[PDB]
Amino acid sequence: AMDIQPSVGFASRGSLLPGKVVEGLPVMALNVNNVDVNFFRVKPESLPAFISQWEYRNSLANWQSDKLLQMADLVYTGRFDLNPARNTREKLLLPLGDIKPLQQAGVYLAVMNQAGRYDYSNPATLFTLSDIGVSAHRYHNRLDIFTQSLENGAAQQGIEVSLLNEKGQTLTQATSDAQGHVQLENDKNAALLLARKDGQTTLLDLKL
Repeated sequence: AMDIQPSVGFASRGSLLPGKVVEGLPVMALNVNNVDVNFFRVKPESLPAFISQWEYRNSLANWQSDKLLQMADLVYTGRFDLNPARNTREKLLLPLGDIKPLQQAGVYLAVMNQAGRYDYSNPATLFTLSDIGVSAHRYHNRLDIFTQSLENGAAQQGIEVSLLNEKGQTLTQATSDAQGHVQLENDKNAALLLARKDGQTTLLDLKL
């Protein structure tokens, strides 16, 4: 790979940890002056099936498919001007603050339209907009979970935490208490947590 090939892609293929619109969406650009991107919101009712499928398909760059996309709704399409320095790879942030649908909580997919002679490294990425922070650790025969507000870090009560296997099947569920705690059994097939409250949703990969 000694040739200077024009290339563009998301800096990463996706992360379940919530972020904010103000953070932007990072792209790696080398001698590319634009990126055409479709944004989708994953349908809440299909989220366990989507995230389960995103987990065993994210092994490669082009993890998007028509079957995966039917579990989401297109919310915005736009062309973003990029001006990286000649022959220098740059990390550029796509601004998200003026895309009205991203004012809403959700699990979003961003997919680049791969038209032209450009090389596409990571054409799809996943990002979550949510105020729910979920963290967990095994402790003997239990899985100890903490649910909080990401704005101020405070423990939050009443957050429904569902334990999912790698297939997206719900193994069990419980709601956080006054101290932001959920204690579940340690299941052989525990793979994901899905935490929900008042339209906010955050997932956690227990295998990471």
